[PDB]
Amino acid sequence: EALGMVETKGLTAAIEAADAMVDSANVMLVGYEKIGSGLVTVIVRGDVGAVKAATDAGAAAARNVGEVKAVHVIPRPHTDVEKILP
Amino acid sequence: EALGMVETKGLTAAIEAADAMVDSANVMLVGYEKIGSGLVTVIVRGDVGAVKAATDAGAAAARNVGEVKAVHVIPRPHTDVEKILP
Amino acid sequence: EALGMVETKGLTAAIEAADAMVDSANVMLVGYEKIGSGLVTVIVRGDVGAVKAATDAGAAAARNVGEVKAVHVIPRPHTDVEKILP
Amino acid sequence: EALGMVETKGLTAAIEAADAMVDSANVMLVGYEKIGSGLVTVIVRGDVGAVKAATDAGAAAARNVGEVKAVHVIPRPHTDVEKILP
Amino acid sequence: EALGMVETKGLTAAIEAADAMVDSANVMLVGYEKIGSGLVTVIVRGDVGAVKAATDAGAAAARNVGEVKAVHVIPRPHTDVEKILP
Amino acid sequence: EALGMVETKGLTAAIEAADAMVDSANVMLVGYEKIGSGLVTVIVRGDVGAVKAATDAGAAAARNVGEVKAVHVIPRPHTDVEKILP
Repeated sequence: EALGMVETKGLTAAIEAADAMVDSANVMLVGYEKIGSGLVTVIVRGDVGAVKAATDAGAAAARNVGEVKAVHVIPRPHTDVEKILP
Repeated sequence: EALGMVETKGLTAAIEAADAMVDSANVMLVGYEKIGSGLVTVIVRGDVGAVKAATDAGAAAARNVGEVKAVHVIPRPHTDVEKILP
Repeated sequence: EALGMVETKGLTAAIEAADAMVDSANVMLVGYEKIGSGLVTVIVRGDVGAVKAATDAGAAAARNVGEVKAVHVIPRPHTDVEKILP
Repeated sequence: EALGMVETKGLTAAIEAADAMVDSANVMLVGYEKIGSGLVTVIVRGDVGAVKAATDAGAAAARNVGEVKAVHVIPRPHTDVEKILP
Repeated sequence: EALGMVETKGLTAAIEAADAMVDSANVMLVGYEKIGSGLVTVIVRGDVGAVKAATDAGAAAARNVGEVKAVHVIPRPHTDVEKILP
Repeated sequence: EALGMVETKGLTAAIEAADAMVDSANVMLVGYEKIGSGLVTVIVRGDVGAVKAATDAGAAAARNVGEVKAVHVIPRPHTDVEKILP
């Protein structure tokens, strides 16, 4: 099941993008990851359609609050990637 | 209950925002987070009114001391958001 | 009791603040906190008069060494803020 | 065996690179390394042909998400270097 | 018990400063501290005259190799400052 | 014995420096250090000639992959300096 990622500079922008991503026809919040330098990545999992819609809504929400750095969907992620997710 | 956040660049400004918010209204200080690049977010919970007054006061007190980067209120935060809060 | 904070760019200016502050007066050096972007916050506790004199003395001294980003005293922080302080 | 590294600005680009790499060939995902200013290095091991396939796949995928900082393959790292690798 | 500090951006410049300061009557190398962001402070202890000379020589040598951010001596450090040294 | 360091901005350029260094001369790779802001130091030990050959070769290989921030040799490091090396 697909993975939506929204990365911001700023935690308030990340919390808002998360809030905005989980209403959703089945996407749950996995968590966020800090890599230092003010950069926060929020990660959701769900079916590709709601995930695509959810990550778009996250980026638009976060953009109101802060700086959005990356927006991305991985529709069919490999098993091995799991081991690098929060 | 509602969620409030004030994100500052600087820890001194954040501690002032925190102290100003809890004296301004019936909110509870949930905690603060650091994400690097000098970014510190303080987070409060309470009803939507008290969180709105608390953030405005916390922003205003922080601005007297340091840089405020974001002020935001989530009036009805989704259950999944509990996951990623201090 | 009272809270004093001198925030500097770089560790050398923070060591200088700390030394000036604990020399100053009857106050306890708690330590310092890193928040990224080279910022270091020095934290002391003591009676309000000493913490006032000490943060004055710390800021003055740090300024001779490098950049002082913030200086603040909170005479009587709220109990919930105490929970989040270093 | 060979060593493959793709280095990106940000975690969202690094996760894309990582997914693309393990998906594209018979390589083992080691993990990733944070080094500050937002830079993340993804590291993979496998035979030289697959590592060349995977680092190519990884870097082209990541360019669509964010900035790629380095792309490199070491067919046969020295023993002393094996010692210091993730 | 005087304290010499040289703060560099970059570890090579710091190692070079350390090696140039200790060649010196009695000044001993205390250690170095990283605060993130590329910033390293080298700290020496010894008598005031030899520490002033050591830190001037260390800053000169470090500037040959990298960027020097602060240079400072505290002639008579308070005993509580030891708490925040590496 | 002599001391060689190459400091890169980027982990990928540092691994390349380390590999090129030990394939260049009779050096031991002591290890690498991270200090934030993308800066990685690779350190080698050996007689002065080899350490000079190695750092030149490590620098030259890293530059084909990323930025080199510093290249330095200490031919006769003070014994005090061994305490701060990895």
